[PDB]
Amino acid sequence: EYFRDEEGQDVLLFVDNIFRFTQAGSEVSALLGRIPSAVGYQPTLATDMGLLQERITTTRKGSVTSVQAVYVPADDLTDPAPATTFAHLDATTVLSRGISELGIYPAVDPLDSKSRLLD
Amino acid sequence: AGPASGKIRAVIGAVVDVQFEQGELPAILNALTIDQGNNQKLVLEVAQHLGENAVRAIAMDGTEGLVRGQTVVDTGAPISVPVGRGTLGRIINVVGEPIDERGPIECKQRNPIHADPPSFVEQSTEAEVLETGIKVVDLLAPYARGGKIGLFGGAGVGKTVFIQELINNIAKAHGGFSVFTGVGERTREGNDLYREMKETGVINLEGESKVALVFGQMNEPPGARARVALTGLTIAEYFRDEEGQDVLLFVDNIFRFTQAGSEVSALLGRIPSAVGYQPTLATDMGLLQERITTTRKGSVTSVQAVYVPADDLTDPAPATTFAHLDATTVLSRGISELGIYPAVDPLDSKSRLLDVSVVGQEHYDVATGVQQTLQAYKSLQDIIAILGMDELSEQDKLTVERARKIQRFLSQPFAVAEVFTGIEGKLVRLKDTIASFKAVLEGKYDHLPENAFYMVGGIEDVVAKAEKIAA
Amino acid sequence: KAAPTEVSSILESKIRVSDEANLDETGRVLSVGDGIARVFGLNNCQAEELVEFASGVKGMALNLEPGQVGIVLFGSDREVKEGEIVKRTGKIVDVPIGPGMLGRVVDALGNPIDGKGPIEATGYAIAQLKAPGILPRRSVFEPMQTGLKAVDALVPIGRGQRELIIGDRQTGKTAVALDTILNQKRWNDGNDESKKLYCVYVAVGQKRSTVAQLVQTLEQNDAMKYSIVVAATASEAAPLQYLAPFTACAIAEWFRDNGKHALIVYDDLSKQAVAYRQLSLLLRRPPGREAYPGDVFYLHSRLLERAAKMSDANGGGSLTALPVIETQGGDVSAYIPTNVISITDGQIFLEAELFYKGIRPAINVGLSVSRVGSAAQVKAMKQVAGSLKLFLAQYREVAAFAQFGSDLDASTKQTLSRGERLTQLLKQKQYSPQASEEQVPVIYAGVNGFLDNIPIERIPEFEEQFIAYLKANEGDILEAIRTKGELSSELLDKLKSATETFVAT
Amino acid sequence: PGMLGRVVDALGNPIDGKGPIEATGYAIAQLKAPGILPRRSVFEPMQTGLKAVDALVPIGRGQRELIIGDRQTGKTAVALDTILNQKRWNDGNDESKKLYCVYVAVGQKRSTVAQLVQTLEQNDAMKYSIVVAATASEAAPLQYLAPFTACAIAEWFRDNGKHALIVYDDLSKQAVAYRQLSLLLRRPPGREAYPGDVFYLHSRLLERAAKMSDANGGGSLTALPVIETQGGDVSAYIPTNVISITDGQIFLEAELFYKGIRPAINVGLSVSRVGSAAQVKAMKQVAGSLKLFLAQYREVAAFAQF
Amino acid sequence: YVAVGQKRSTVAQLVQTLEQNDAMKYSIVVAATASEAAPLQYLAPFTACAIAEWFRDNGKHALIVYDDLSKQAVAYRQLSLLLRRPPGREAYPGDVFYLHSRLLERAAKMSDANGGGSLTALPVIETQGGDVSAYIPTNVISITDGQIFLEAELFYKGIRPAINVGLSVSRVGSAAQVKAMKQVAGSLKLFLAQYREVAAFA
Amino acid sequence: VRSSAGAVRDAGGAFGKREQAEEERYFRARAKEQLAALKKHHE
Amino acid sequence: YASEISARRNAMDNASKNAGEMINKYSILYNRTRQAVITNELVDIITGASS
Ligand SMILES: Nc1ncnc2c1ncn2[C@@H]1O[C@H](COP(=O)(O)OP(=O)(O)OP(=O)(O)O)[C@@H](O)[C@H]1O
Ligand SMILES: Nc1ncnc2c1ncn2[C@@H]1O[C@H](COP(=O)(O)OP(=O)(O)O)[C@@H](O)[C@H]1O
Ligand SMILES: Nc1ncnc2c1ncn2[C@@H]1O[C@H](COP(=O)(O)OP(=O)(O)O)[C@@H](O)[C@H]1O
Ligand SMILES: [Mg+2]
Ligand SMILES: [Mg+2]
Ligand SMILES: [Mg+2]
Repeated sequence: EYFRDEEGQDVLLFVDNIFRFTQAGSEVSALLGRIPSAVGYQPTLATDMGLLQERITTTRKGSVTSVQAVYVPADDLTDPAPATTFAHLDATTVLSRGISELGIYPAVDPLDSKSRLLD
Repeated sequence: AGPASGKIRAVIGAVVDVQFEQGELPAILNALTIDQGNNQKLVLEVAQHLGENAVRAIAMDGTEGLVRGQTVVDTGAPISVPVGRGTLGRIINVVGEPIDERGPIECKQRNPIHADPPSFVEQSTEAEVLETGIKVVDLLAPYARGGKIGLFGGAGVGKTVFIQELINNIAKAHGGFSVFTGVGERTREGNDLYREMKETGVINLEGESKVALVFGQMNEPPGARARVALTGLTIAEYFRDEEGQDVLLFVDNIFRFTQAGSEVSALLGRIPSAVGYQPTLATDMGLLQERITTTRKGSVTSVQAVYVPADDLTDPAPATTFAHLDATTVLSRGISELGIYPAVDPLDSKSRLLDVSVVGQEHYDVATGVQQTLQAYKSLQDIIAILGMDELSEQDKLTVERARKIQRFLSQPFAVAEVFTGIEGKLVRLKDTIASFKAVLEGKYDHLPENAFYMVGGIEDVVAKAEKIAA
Repeated sequence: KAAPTEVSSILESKIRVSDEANLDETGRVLSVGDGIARVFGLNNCQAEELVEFASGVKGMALNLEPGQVGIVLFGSDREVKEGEIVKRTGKIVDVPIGPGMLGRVVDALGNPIDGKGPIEATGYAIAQLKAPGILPRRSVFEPMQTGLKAVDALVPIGRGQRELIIGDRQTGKTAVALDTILNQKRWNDGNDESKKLYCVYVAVGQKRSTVAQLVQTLEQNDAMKYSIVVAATASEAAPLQYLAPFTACAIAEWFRDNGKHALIVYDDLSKQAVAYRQLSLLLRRPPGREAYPGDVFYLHSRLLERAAKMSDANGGGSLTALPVIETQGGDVSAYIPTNVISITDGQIFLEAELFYKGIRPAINVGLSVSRVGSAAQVKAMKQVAGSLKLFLAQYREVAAFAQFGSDLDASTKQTLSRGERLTQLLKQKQYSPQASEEQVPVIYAGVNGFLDNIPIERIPEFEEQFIAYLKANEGDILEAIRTKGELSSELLDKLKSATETFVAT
Repeated sequence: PGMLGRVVDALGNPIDGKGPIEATGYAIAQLKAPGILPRRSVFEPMQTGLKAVDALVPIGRGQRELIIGDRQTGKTAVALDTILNQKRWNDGNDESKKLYCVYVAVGQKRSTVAQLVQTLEQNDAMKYSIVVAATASEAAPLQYLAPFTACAIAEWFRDNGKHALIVYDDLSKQAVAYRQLSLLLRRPPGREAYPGDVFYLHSRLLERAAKMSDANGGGSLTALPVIETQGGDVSAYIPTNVISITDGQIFLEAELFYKGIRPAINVGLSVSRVGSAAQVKAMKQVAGSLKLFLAQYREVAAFAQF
Repeated sequence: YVAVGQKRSTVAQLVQTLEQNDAMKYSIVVAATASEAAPLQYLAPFTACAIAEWFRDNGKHALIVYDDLSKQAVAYRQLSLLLRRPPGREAYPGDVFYLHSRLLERAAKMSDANGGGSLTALPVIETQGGDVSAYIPTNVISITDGQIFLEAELFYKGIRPAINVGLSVSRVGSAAQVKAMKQVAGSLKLFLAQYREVAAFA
Repeated sequence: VRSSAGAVRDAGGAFGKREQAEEERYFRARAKEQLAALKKHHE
Repeated sequence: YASEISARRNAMDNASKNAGEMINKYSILYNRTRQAVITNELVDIITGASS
């Protein structure tokens, strides 16, 4: 964020993985005295994930893109760690295992990868 | 004498807090006597100490009638029980008293129920097989001599009938003495087990007995059910260490020991674990299972029975006991409804004596061939429910008929289950069960029907049933 | 971070002189609400003792602390306030018993609720009593005739055993226990005390209209004169419904310890578990599984272990327990469902699929079983229906083959036709119990193949015509099966010849 | 090096009855793991002995291979065969080819620890293998600290110039001992009745077994944790935390063990994160063509009935 | 428009599109991002209803859009879980159904003696995989007079918007409609639901 | 991938009841032919 | 025989397509039941430890 506000450049942040940030926040909250939420998650799930995702936006001097790797829990997109991070994701780079060895470099799915800026 | 007298300060359920003096407080796992209105006493085992000259004790009986400020004397040691040859034939309780109305147990010594287990240097490994008499137990999961045996099963599958049928053909002809310690049983099961042993020569009231009876079903409170396993194991451990005899501990059921401690764990100040269990589940189950092993002084073949909660092997009381048992006889509820007596799983049951170096090269090939044919029939049965029998070829048609006859041949009629089946009891040896299973897998009994092997013995009973059914 | 007991009000009395009045036999109510009542004092009060307040409501001190005493009120807490006097009776939670309690609808404490004045009690027994030992118990050899044809031949119950009744709502749970009490009128109206069995209905958790409708049907059929009714509705306190199982067992134990037979019906077992967890949660106690107490399995196992058959040296009596388990959608793998099925000697599964089609009662032969076996049944019913347990399993597998398109199997045509007629003949109507002489003739004609040539719709008319012809023509064959209770060589030849000639009008 | 040949407990005391142990140092149990600058690539190959483990999921020195599976399906069978197969390199003179085993029996009974130690001594395999005895009959502090005490003794060989191989048997028993002591110390619980540091307790002990570079000594340490699953569910609470922190997992199903596969090792579920970089060049030529033929035959295995 | 639970970049882009089409001059915008506290997002529904109630009590119509209703339920449960309360279904307190029913009951139509105004409520429920039988899904459908189900299957095929005729209905929508559109669309709701079931089996 | 070794008969629904009835009907028809051929070969 | 084999291929494709839709609906119900079982079991241990 310092390169976009002081120097003015479109920086790209990578958080590998995105599922590790949500699980680390509930560990320190449960050991302090806070009660759990659904699926053993922390009560401030929407407040902890929104404080770090709102800072990587576009300002008057520059922008800050985010390319985190979201991991679904046990192949479930309706969980508390998958549905909370998908509300702030504008694009998606799904890399299925159908290509790879088929002859595509890289394995980019043209039908599974969707984005909200394709209008 | 300077007795440690205590005052009752709190009483909620089985937990009773006793307040004594400074310095004269009793230790943990100590029996505390209490004078009531009858001729008996109120035994109370000290669990933990809350502090301020007070310790929380767990009563082993009814807590009704205790007022605030009653006298609570301390015995100084733990729960003493009668050991030796005097306990054979009598019905002992959790505190070591007789409940058979046959006078007092004339014992010269009294050992405590709380004791440490054996060390790693005192352990003696073995690889001997024990013949039980069943066709499904002598071919699949063989029982080890001197090890822990677990009969896993649900409610109504056949857990109580499996321990009663094995004691009438192994414990009655063994050189050592038996130790039937029932924990968490029923009221009708205790009276039926004592009358059957007297008519067969296991418990003689006027002669000699070789079976220790330890009462303690679900009719008492939570303190007596949790201490029933420690009181029954103390009498069997003295016969294998001081006397040097192959004792046989029969626990029924083994799942009641873990469920009894979780009932009083909420009132003792402990947080609950998973599925409403206690946090010390792996510590309390390992302290009692390690003491019933085989050392250098003698062996101890424990034949306990585990009760699965509503047919679930992934529970915290069933999965924690599978690592401390050599032979596991898991039972399924689906095989009991089809007519298999008993419902012995040929694929879920495993044992450490099912190798080629213990049972031989001939017995190892028969066990692997029977398990491969039963496992392959499950995959072929799913295709017949959607496509039919037209998709099966010559090899698939012969494998389906051989798998049905092999499952009914391992189910033999027990001697204790003669009132529900109607036929007589049959007992097959270890050599006759291996010879009959190898001949059916080669193609020597392919022309016989499936009804000739159901509820039969060995190879001799299968040939006589086919000729009588065709006439 | 602090502690209770001495706080503000209770902390200003120990600094001067806290004496004068005695605090051992009586006590002051410091806090009360939601049934619980924290009484400050009562040093001489024992555990589970009957407490009497100043307003007239009874109490039971179950939680004794060091500064207070948690007592559970047996009624309404609207008249109990802070600072009320709570006297101690000096005894425990007892109830009335004796032979004079038959014919009046008592409550959970022994008080009469039917309006017949006082109860002629001959003794005073405690509610929390010890069960029988292994030396004072014998084998279940007596036969409990319930009246149903599908219960007396399959899972037969005896005097001293505990038979559960699992099932959903409106499936046949309460109807199975009511039919067994009315079927004992043939032995209780005579003079044989060894064959009579007194009923003991303990309606716990039911409504007000359900308890009044069941007592009115038994009085019109000459069955309420020897039956104890324990009224325990859900509109009372939590301590009255939870103690309904212990109070009803003490009254029925007086007849088994003298030389008579008793039959207790705990309807239902699911309502007793919810009442015990409500009083324990309000007394500041930790919960267990499914928001219940720690000793949930020990509360139901201790009350059912006392109903056992005594030996010959104890009097020769027995006590039958009929606990109904209310399931939710046929789920038997719950917490309160699996705990009661592993303590009783058998269970009667009542499915909701066969109850709506018309097969009343819906008793599954492949799920319900009896742990007593053939020893708890009569010799007459076991001879004519020896293969009744094996015919139900073979007919179930052959019935599913008709919906696949197979029309062959000439040898299986006799077994498939006999299985459909045997299930309709064993299904009886409500309040229509049969004796041992009428059920032995109906089971012999359906198992030997004599009912295979009749129609399926005429199965109801064939049962009434066969029983009427055997009472006016060959009356000697019906009286021999009830007095002797068995059938030898002469009885088997006379019963087979009369059934074959009666099929042709 | 004096602890090789004797069975020690959780605190370092010898329980085999062979006298004292000549200890050359004292290391703490809660030690820090290696950094990102003192670690190198996995180039050495770990000879396990199995034909289906040396060709498919080949493990290397410094990686963490999980041994998932159900009850009695090949959990401890793969770890016992890999330690006994190192007799061809430990009996020679090459110190870089040898690998000292470190079996840490945690949660097992007293009879299971005595049977495993007697089988290794008869085949000349107990002279260079550490045994950490930790039965379930002791307290909750001794069983929970069995993973940290066994990792500290095996780290002395990797920091000098030798190789080590730890076998935490089992990973499911270590998680139950840590949650029992935290529940009695007045602490808040979390998911599946566990503490807040459930994922950090297993990741800290598994990250210390890495492969060092040439500037640190050239040693490595292998971690073979066995995850005892319930009924084949690999996506549980303690099963998903050990598979995400390790660089590979070997699945073991109960259905393939009764058919004829010895041992039951699913090729479609087990994979290694190192690939062919930590294997021999002679075995890599035959494993390349066998991987494509095994994957195509598994998807077309349903046509075998017709 | 009451944007509760949305991101910071989504609230700024939606306000710029309405001002370019002459639609932001008579519309209230209640910004309530997820980066603030848990008390600001939970009180966004009650604060937006008080500003729109002034026009209905004087003689004007108002239209409130609570986007979204699923985001407001997660913010209220965070403050209740930290105050040591009892969690019921889906880790929610006992007053979860009373918070959404009290804020939606005020958006009603007044009579002629109160001014003649009305207030329309448009709550958006974010379902998790089409689960309409959830704890927060059944509480909003039992207090509102109709719903508009948006299936994700027809939205990816080109049918925008994916409005299911067999699931979405209106209670007071028949008498509160235009007479010209209802006469030309004779049996339009019944013919649309029967055509979807016949086309799926052919 | 997922375990399905005998999942049809372990469920107990419509597919589980039809699999047990089909195997019992085929075994009952084959038992009649084997019993009749064994009695004629012994005399 | 050719018409019966062609009709059997269309019935097998329709049965495989109908099984995929039922497996997708059962996976959504199993995912919601797995998350509700973890929340209900954790609420029972937190209620007993706080009383
Ligand atoms: N490849 C194999 N071939 C033959 N037998 C095997 C093989 N793998 C394992 N076994 C048998 O399985 C038994 C148990 O093996 P192992 O010790 O690996 O599992 P376990 O630790 O007993 O499992 P659990 O802890 O669930 O009881 C051994 O007695 C062994 O004989
Ligand atoms: N060999 C057998 N043949 C027929 N029935 C049996 C056999 N073994 C057990 N059973 C039946 O299994 C039932 C077991 O009942 P019970 O002991 O109450 O439950 P559990 O076995 O789960 O403890 C008995 O009623 C008995 O009829
Ligand atoms: N043999 C029978 N014939 C006809 N109806 C019956 C029979 N047995 C029971 N029923 C019906 O079943 C209903 C049971 O009602 P109820 O006792 O309230 O529920 P439950 O039986 O589940 O306790 C009764 O209304 C009665 O009409
Ligand atoms: Mg039993
Ligand atoms: Mg009823
Ligand atoms: Mg192992």
